[PDB]
Amino acid sequence: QNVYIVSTARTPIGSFQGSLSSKTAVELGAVALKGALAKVPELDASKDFDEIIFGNVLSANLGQAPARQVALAAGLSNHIVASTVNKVAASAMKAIILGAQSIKCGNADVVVAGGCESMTNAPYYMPAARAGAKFGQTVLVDGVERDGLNDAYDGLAMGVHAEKCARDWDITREQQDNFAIESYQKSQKSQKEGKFDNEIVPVTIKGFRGKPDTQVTKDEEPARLHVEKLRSARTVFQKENGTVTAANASPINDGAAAVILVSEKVLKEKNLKPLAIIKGWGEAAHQPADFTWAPSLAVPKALKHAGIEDINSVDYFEFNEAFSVVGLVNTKILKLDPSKVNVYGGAVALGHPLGCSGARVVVTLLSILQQEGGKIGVAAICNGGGGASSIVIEKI
Amino acid sequence: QNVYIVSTARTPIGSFQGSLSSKTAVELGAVALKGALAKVPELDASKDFDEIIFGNVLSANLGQAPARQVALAAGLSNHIVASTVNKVAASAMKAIILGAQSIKCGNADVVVAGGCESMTNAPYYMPAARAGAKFGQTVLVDGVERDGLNDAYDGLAMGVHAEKCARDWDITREQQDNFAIESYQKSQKSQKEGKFDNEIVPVTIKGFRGKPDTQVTKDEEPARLHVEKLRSARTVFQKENGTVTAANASPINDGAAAVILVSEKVLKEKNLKPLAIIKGWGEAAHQPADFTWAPSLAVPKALKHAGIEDINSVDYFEFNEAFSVVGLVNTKILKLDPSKVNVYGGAVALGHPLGCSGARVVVTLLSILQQEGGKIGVAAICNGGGGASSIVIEKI
Amino acid sequence: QNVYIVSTARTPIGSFQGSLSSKTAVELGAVALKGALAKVPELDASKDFDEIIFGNVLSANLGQAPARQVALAAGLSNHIVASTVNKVAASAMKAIILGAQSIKCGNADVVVAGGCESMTNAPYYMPAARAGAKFGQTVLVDGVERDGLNDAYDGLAMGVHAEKCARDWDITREQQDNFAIESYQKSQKSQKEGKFDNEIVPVTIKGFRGKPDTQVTKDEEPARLHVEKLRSARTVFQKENGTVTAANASPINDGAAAVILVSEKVLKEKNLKPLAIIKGWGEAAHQPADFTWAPSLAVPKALKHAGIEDINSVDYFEFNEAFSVVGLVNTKILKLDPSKVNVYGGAVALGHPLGCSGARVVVTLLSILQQEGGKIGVAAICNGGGGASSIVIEKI
Amino acid sequence: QNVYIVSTARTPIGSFQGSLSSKTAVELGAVALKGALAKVPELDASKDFDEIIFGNVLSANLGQAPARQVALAAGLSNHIVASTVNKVAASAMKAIILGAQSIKCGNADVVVAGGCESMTNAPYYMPAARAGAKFGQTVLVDGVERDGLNDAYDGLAMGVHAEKCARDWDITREQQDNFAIESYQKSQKSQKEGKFDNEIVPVTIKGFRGKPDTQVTKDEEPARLHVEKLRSARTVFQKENGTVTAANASPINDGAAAVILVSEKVLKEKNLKPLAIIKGWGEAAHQPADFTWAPSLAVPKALKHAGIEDINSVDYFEFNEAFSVVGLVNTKILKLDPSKVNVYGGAVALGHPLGCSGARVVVTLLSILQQEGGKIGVAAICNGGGGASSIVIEKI
Repeated sequence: QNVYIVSTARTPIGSFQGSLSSKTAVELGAVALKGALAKVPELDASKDFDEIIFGNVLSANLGQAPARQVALAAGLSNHIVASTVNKVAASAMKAIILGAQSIKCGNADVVVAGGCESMTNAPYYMPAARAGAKFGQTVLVDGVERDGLNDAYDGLAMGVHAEKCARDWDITREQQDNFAIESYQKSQKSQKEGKFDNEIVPVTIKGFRGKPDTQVTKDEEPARLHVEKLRSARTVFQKENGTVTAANASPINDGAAAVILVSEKVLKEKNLKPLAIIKGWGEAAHQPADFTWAPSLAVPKALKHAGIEDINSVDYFEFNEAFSVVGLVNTKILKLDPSKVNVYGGAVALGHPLGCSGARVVVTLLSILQQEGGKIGVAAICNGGGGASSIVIEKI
Repeated sequence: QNVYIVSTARTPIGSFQGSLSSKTAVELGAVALKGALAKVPELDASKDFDEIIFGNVLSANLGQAPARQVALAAGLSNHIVASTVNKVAASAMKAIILGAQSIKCGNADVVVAGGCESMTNAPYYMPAARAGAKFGQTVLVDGVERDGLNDAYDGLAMGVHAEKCARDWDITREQQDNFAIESYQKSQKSQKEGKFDNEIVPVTIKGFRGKPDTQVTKDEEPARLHVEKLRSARTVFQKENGTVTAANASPINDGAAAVILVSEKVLKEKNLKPLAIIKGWGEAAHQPADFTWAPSLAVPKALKHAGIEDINSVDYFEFNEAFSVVGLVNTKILKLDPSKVNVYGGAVALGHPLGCSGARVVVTLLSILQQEGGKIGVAAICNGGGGASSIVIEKI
Repeated sequence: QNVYIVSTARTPIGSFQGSLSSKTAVELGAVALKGALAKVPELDASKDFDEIIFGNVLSANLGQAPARQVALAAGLSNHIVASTVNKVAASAMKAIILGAQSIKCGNADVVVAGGCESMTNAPYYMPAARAGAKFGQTVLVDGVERDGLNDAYDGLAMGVHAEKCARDWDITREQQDNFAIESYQKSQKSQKEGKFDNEIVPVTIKGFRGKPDTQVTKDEEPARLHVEKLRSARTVFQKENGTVTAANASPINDGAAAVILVSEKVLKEKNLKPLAIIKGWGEAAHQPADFTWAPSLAVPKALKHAGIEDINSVDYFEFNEAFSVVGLVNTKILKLDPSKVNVYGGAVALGHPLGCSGARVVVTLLSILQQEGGKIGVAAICNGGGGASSIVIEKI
Repeated sequence: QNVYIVSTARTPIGSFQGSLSSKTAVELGAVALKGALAKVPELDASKDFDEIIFGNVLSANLGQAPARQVALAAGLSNHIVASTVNKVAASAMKAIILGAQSIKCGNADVVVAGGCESMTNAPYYMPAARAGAKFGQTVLVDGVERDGLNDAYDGLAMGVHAEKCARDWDITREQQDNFAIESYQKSQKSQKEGKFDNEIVPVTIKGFRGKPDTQVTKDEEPARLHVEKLRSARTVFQKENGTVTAANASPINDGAAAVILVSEKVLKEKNLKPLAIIKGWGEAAHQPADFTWAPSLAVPKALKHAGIEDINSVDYFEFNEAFSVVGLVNTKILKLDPSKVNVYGGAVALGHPLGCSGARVVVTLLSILQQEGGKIGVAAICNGGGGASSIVIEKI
């Protein structure tokens, strides 16, 4: 059975310890979901939503069942079936895939998919607290690092594996900086031309002691571009002869995104306007250290599953820019036209809230197909552990 | 398409700070999965396993992508597609459901489902660590409590909501103690008669400083039964006129379980012997505080989805005994014969590792159908947030 | 027999998390001591210094032997006998007393006394860390509160006991506010007129990432006076019919002070200029909750020890203003002329680094005797636990 | 002028996380002090006690003013002048010295001196807690190490500097082990023969959950001697060609000791029996790394102050055995008869509660003079930072 997207929304993406600091991951998820629900008042929040599957990586200190909290906070009925999924950066795309599968199987007719992350408010852990440290120093671990940014097998940061990708595929410092700059320039242009306006819903920030309430309305990172400081930035993952910098890597970020999926049956009954159809998807994996070019494996699977014979049939691509090297390497391997890829800018400039980005790219991709006259789009996102997820959608 | 179970295995269930203390959640998951894989050497670990979906509630300090770690640790090929799912106590049953859906959709032919939990090794969190405490005392939160055992909406322990269930449905202290005692007695009898032998795989514990290696071979909790101490135990969630005790509630535990799912295509090609077919499933939810009797909502949905018209057609039931009141209340609402329910004992006596139990009940249910001459079995498990999942299987 | 002050110095007093936040208590002690040493080059740092006794309350994470570290960091020869003393707020005054005793007994001829405190860099403690928290929430204790500001017997803040003083002795909110305003205005005059110029030595703050170093030269708190906000400030220790506020209580602060004492023999042999003679001292205590007016017991003991028959003979008094009510109550009980008391301002306006203040008031008192033409001075300081220390000096 | 010891007492010395783990440093201090008080009922606890000076190294989480708390918990009148002193291991000996000085100056007539330490209940610190860790891993510091056992200047354990002593002074592994064995065997004889019976007062341990209270009556460490395991013990401070082990170094310990000092006037007026007179004292210091043999500088200073021309006049010596190498090196340098040194055993076998030991050795020394028929005794103790304190007593 066909699976349609009828609504999408996302919060603006906040910087680490930035504009969305006062909000939890669940709260941000609620904002995005309320934004999406408001677009489809045909669907009754009190009755028509069968299931929620929501992405989140850093669940520590969020409380029981983050997807359940998001749904209830958004005003959805408590009869909703809820579950939270973690595929690191792929989490929210996996939520969409799983939601699509549920509709295809006839277990649900209306599914909420998406993801949320507050990397700001992910806590520190004390492993030795329960049993005791006994004697000598002990460590407080940054959860962002342990469960989000470091490889589980060698303990190294994803950025170190980005440096591996640079060596393996011959991608230079200067190539990565150029990609980064363009990502920022495209993101800034898109902001100025209102390209994100339909997809973003603002976050209300409560006023502090006589201060008025404010709205966070735009992504925080794009305005931070400083070309000269970017081009001379220190390499943070490898000191000597490095290529990856804080400027050309994606930042640490807070955000959420929501997508509403329905079956053909509901689309009819409810007189909903379909925005796009999920044509298919593909997921692949290989060596954990090679996660950066895993999307190159996933995309052909997605295309085959979608019944797309020629990759040139695809009008636009979204490759989540976990690093500038990720954007470059997959375009290179697949021999794609760069002008069709991340045309509004990507994660290097927009930000990368891990649990959100898998859906965020789909949301932005749909906006691109809608606003730039595209029919077929592909979204792919790599993930820590050596994997990637990819999805094909077609605008209606 | 039909989805078959071809292999199941579980670790023994360890007590809090007990027999499995030296093992992480991932390590326990690897043990269960290796046990299951060994039973089906027809399936090549290096090639035939398309996807893993694995349950886990307390992911803090486990490292990136717990399901990915479990798969790789078990010797599965790194081309496997992996994701981790959290539906609190329902996590591992949800993993099975999602895996079944993936096979039905044709995205995968061989899926590993299951779950793992180390509640012993779940860490403490320091929410104030990142931004600073500034002045005055601050709190270190027990992750087991915050993300596992406390309701996200009112902050109260699940045991407090168990007391609510007792009031609402008129279930007494004495009724709950009787259920608990029987659960222990049945579990002990089952251990003595070797009823768990086919499903349990042992955990090797490394020797400490000249000590030899040991095996953890049986569930730790059943031997702790002391009827007199149970019947006079203090009520821990409500001091005065209480009903729920540490003895009649499920304990905090460590464990894992794995189930291998295949399509009809693979079953044929590989000449695999099918153990059971997944007939259907059902999930429901309502008020978070009413999670205890949510299985009573889920089971009828499961039966309908399975095409089962008469509930008396079901030979055995597994209702996860998160509390003794949970075992009682759902049997009562559904007007079931208690003699068909949790016949080998349940979580009150066996233990309740949250991320594992959803699959653990399915594994045990299959053993019951196999060993006691049953055809149709139902497994259901409640979860924090107000939900429940249920599954119908049929022995082949 | 006779004990002479030959040199004094103090750092500026920094605000909590303020201008001196980059320095440890030991570093501040070294600054003050180096300042004192530089004023008496007739005393050879490599030969002549027999002993150091140095006050400090919050010694956690300062490393072995704070007084020893201060002496060695200031360039004193490591043959010096070192010890650190804690009498809470009276610590640095007790250090002067003990140093004078050491000289009078003939055990030392040259003694460094004083004290230091960094309340900013006092750490949090985890009491359950060593043995383990086991299960459930555990508390991180703010060392400033546990060991500095809270009574050991009832656990209540010193400010709660300041309210008891206000009630017991009929000292109103308006009286305390008027006292605080006057303390700030005197402090502001002192800064404008350079009254602290001879006693204060600056602290160098290291520039970060290539930026130039800066100098902290004056006390941070006096400029913060806002009369209208002070008079409408919240009563922080008692909600209902309170009198004590953050504005009329002393703040939390960082700083250090040093005083160099010599015997009669050394004064002559080294041709030193005596600044003052320590005429005597007195210490007293009573109920812990009544610490606020313990100085009124200590001062008469000090006068007796100093052979001063009439309290009207004293030209100037320093009563450490732990709270405005402390300044008021001791003036009231001892029937003193307020124009003789804390004439350059006091701790309400200047700051109260616990381990420093007992010598800080002696430093300021001597400046007053020198610059205002006084002969006999009395310094007194209350301390948590129910005590006070007092000293009588005579300018030469 | 003359200062007399009229009473002494000590707690048993408990092992790290051992027999006294349920007590705070303050509680242990109170036990010791109560024991001392009970031996001199001619001194009225409600009237006669002018001052307490009490040693303690690790004051974190003890609450305001440890010495004050000890005096009040022991039932002394709250008019007492209280202060806490830290000279690391020499703390409690410095307290005796300062108390004697206070009496000699005529400021006090009756002084409590001594010290207490609970190294078990010294807490962990979180230095980044107040201001925040921001990003990445942060360390919880063991207070025992940071403020007790590690040098402030190089951060190295005292045991590393003990290896420097062994190398500098040609003191072998075998010599240190033989010394340790002898210390244990002397301690075991002392326990068998009741040599500590008069000085030790027991500690009551509260029974948990209805169980009866128990009594800690003897030092915990002496019974642990295992000669064969000691001689093959690992060198813990230096891996290659090491000499210092956990067995031949002093342990980490909990305990307290109290000594009551009086003036000549009080001795006569209250018809008190003098036990000993404090003949004199000496303190010295040099390079921090050379603290081990600082007692050999302090002792000659003490003898000079005491008017003792010939060191052969001393009947018995207590050199605190921080390490076996400390006992050996000071005996070697001062050319003493080993049969006069630590004749009941020393800290290697008895334990080394840092803040207690400086008075503990004086307590034991007096017992030795009394029970073995000695007249003149010398106690000496080294301390981290490069110093030592020494005292000369004469039995009356």
